[PDB]
Amino acid sequence: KNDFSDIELAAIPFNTLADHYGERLAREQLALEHESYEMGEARFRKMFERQLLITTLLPKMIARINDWFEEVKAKRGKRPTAFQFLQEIKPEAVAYITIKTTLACLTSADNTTVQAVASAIGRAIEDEARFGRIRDLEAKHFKKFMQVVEADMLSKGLLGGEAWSSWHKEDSIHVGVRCIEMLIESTGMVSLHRQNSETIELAPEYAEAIATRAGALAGISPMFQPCVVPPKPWTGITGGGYWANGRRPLALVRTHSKKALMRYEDVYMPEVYKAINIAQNTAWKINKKVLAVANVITKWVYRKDKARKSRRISLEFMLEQANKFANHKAIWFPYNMDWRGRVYAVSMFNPQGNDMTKGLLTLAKGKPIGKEGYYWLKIHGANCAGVDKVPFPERIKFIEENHENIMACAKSPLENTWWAEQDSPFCFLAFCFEYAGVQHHGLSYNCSLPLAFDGSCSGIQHFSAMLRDEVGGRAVNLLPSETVQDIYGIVAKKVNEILQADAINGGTKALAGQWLAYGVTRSVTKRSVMTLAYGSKEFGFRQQVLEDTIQPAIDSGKGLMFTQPNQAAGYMAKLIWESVSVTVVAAVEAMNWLKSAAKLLAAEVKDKKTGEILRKRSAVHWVTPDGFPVWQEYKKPIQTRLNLMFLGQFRLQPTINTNKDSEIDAHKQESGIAPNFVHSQDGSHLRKTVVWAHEKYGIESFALIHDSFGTIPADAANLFKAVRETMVDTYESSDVLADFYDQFADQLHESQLDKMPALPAKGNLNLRDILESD
Amino acid sequence: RVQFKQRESTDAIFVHCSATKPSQNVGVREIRQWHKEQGWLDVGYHFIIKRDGTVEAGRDEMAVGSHAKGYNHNSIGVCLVGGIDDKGKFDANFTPAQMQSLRSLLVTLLAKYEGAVLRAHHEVAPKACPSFDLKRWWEKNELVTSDRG
Ligand SMILES: [Hg+2]
Ligand SMILES: [Hg+2]
Ligand SMILES: [Hg+2]
Ligand SMILES: [Hg+2]
Ligand SMILES: [Hg+2]
Repeated sequence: KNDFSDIELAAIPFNTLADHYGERLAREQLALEHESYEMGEARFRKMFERQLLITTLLPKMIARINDWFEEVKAKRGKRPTAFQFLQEIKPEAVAYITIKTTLACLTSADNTTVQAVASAIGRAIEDEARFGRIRDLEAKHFKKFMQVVEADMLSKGLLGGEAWSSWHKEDSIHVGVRCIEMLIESTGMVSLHRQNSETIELAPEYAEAIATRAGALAGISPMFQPCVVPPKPWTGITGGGYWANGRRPLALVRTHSKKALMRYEDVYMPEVYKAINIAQNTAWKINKKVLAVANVITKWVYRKDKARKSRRISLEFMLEQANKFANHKAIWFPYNMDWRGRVYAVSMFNPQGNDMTKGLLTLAKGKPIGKEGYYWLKIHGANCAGVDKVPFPERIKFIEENHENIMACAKSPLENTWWAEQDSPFCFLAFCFEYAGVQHHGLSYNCSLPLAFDGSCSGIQHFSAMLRDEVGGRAVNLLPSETVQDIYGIVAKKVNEILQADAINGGTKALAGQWLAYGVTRSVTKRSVMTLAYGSKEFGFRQQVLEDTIQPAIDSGKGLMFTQPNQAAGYMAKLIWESVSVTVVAAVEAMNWLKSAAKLLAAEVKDKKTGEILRKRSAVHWVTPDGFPVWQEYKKPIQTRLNLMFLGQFRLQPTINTNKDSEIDAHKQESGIAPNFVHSQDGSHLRKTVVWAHEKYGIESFALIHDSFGTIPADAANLFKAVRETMVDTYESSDVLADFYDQFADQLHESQLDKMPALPAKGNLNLRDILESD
Repeated sequence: RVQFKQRESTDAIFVHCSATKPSQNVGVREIRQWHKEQGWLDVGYHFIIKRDGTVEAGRDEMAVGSHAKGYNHNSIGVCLVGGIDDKGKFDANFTPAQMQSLRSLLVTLLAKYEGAVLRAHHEVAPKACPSFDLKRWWEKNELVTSDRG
């Protein structure tokens, strides 16, 4: 935890990347990594001169930062709260880290408050601050498909340090606010809106700039970028993925404080690092033909005008990146985790974004598709159009039935625009290309487009396995052998069937008219049937139904039949719930079981006996099968507003999010256990499956998009077997719900609280091995 | 169910002591609650001895614990239920049935870890755990209140 000098440190990373991938690249990686803090005089001069957005804001900014630097210094009696903070930081960085962060933050069509924007920039200046030297030196080391993963060979000076910032939140805010100010004065780039909040507006000048014209964001890249050499295998809890020792380490888990992050340190769990790391080695590359289109096409109310002004800066940020590595034979993405398990990819540009990003990317290493591949490629592209409800056989057809249309898209802009009319334009266009190339090189070509597949629901799946009910395990379409049919639709018939059945022919339980006059489709009994977690019992169906189908029909005058509102919704709920409580029995059973352990786990001792009988409202924790520990502890915030009138005029008095001295929030704590647990599962299934599909069937490239994963068509078929066999292996090797029982029981009061709910009874499911095609 | 790394070696065996009174028949369950509140995935001790005589097993014998700091990476910690007077300070009020338990456990551990040394937290800490002179109790079955030994 310092053992070697500020030089050996600035050595190892480079000297390992050199000995490893090769010397030209060892310098391309770090060079690139340092782009987060400072651009460079090199990259800048060959850019400025060569062209005798971004050579404008940078020059003017370094200025103000220098004028002001000594303006204060007039050696008069008052020093501002950000001066020693900014001072030993080279403004070269300051002005950059400020232009670089402020644009990144305007990406968020969600929050863009002086407080957010300011604190964002704040955190950075500090990273630089604390790593500005190891960096500056490491640079000097010089002038401004290999599988490089190793499992021990990392020099012991590459082992991640402190991921968390030390500065006080307030302070971080002042530093950021001054940079934000100096930004507005030297370059009228942004401006405050609704002054008394939103720093997100970009003057009408730079606005049109970024959107309108030819690629301005040239030298302004995201704080986090893709690698050009294999990431670094994780071990320990900080410093992974990236190499540069002259920077701020990443954290295994994205936590809400260094304290939370620190409780993983002593934890032993191999499969988690295996998983994360396997997922990290996957090689990628830009799909240039799709890029070629996107390059041109992208140039051709009040509440939805905000997203338009922000989805633009994000479009540009990610078309500047795709082009940037358009030629690299390959690229990598370091990965991270949630406090609940999920694996997220660190860089802004990644295979987990809108479909344009999804399309602009593709696996950089392929196998011969052959018969099967080419099949699943078809099934894939169907889902890509929208034909994903109907069954597979008639799913294939849609494609041959449109053969010459996909091909026609061999001149994408010339009046093909058909692809653009699909559910996901680029996530499809790419498909045609792939399709075409198969139809030109044959079933012999090493195709590599990642094929992803999503399931009707996962959770109603694991519970069916866990409990061992058929009827539902078979309803989902994935547990046992059957003919793929949607559950959402299944729950529909049962709703209607019941309506007519005994509502009409059996207060106002005669609503089987209001609905039957409007129509009950599978498009109304599905939003809730997938909300078996946060959205819960019939009560949760009411507000969703009432919020999704009824009210929005009255708005356009299509619900005249619904004289009485709420009561209509409430009626359907009873129907959705009774239909679910029969279709997928164990899922509902398993969810009450937890909704029940939830009351106990987060309660406060109920003895009023007054003696050695107390149990603080505290945290609740649990461990997934691969060993990953989940700690849930929702704290009520403790805060005190600030006061800032610094821009000459405009008084601002925002609320400092929190100060870290909190007391539990028993509400959330209880209502967050069931859902956070299920998400927790998805995480632990994925990880397990990825490890298993890399050993059992040796697959190398993995694509993970919002909990859907795929490989190259060649391998597509084996993932499935991998999935199917992991489920089986899990619920056969032990009784996980029995284990979770003990796990929770262990966190209660002697016996007082040992009023635990009985584990649901298991059903009869064909020999788990029945779960797989066999 | 959560697993912790393994100590690359066991060189000491510490005896600490809750600050509970003779009326509290607490155990691992209760001691773990404290700790969860102290912010930990599991109890920081390996064994704990109830006023009863019962030796309840805590973290896995061979696992980095959270008991004696700057020492957790290489030693076994044993918490003795009891060690605080009915409203006051340290008082070696451990049960004789609870001392025999500690006796046999200790011989076992010291035999199974050749070289391992028997210690006390108030021997490396400004605190009063286990609250009694150990070396006297060990070498002589004499149990005396103290903060030395
Ligand atoms: Hg931000
Ligand atoms: Hg797609
Ligand atoms: Hg291909
Ligand atoms: Hg779902
Ligand atoms: Hg003690």
